[PDB]
Amino acid sequence: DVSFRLSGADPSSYGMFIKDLRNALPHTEKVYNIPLLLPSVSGAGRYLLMHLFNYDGNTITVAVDVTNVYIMGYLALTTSYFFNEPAADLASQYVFRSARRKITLPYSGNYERLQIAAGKPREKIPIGLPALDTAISTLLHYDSTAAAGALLVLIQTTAEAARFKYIEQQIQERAYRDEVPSSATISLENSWSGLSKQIQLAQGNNGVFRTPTVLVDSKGNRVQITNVTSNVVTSNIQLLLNTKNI
Ligand SMILES: O=c1ccn([C@@H]2O[C@H](COP(=O)(O)OP(=O)(O)O)[C@@H](O)[C@H]2O)c(=O)[nH]1
Ligand SMILES: *[C@@H]1O[C@H](CO)[C@@H](O)[C@H](O)[C@H]1NC(C)=O
Repeated sequence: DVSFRLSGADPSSYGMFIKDLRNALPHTEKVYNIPLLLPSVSGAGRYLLMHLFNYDGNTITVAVDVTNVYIMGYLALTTSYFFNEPAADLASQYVFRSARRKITLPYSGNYERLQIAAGKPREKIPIGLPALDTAISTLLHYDSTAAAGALLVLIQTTAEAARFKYIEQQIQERAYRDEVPSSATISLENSWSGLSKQIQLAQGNNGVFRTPTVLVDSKGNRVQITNVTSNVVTSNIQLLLNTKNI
């Protein structure tokens, strides 16, 4: 398991958490020096538990699928909550079994459905360590509309930061003040599957992408990524979704 405490949190301790999170995801291979997530893992070993504590020391435990860094559900006090999708339903067979009751959330975990449930796109939802503190607090007490927004915050400040150093740094910049994600952040989140695939396809193609990936950079400019020499590949992305899962 990995842990993060918002009480006394700073960019350093958050950085240590994102490092622990990355290091808890198993891999047997690196592709262009980036860890390649496994095609599959059977049984309970598929799920990592993240223990998150809000500023007051209250805690939720979040279950993460280690093959794709997708959040499946979470435990708050004696109640478990899972996304309304088959992967989460499967996860509920292995994690938080000791919960007194299990609630299935009225949405799946993808961004489109969460944004619908939350009533806003995540372009308009501030993120940062204070927002994560809030998200944790919100998830302690069931409110499915509030939870959708909290989960958008949670996903981005955890999984997405694990996947991209740029996003980790974005959150570190928001250690004491929330701010909506940069469009570069949104772009990277939306492109993780695509990038993961093209980096793998580049292996037998002299480092060249079979299909270019379009991203928005830090200045808001739309750029094409065509090969593994790009800074997105050499410096930014930290985890690859296995093509077997794409
Ligand atoms: O369109 C999206 C938006 C978000 N996520 C991921 O959602 C995860 C948690 O959701 P879940 O795995 O339950 O949903 P699924 O993506 O399997 O539909 C996060 O780590 C995000 O990467 C996603 O897979 N697809
Ligand atoms: C590869 O990408 C780099 C970095 O963006 C770019 O400068 C170069 O033109 C590309 N080279 C090839 C062979 O595609």
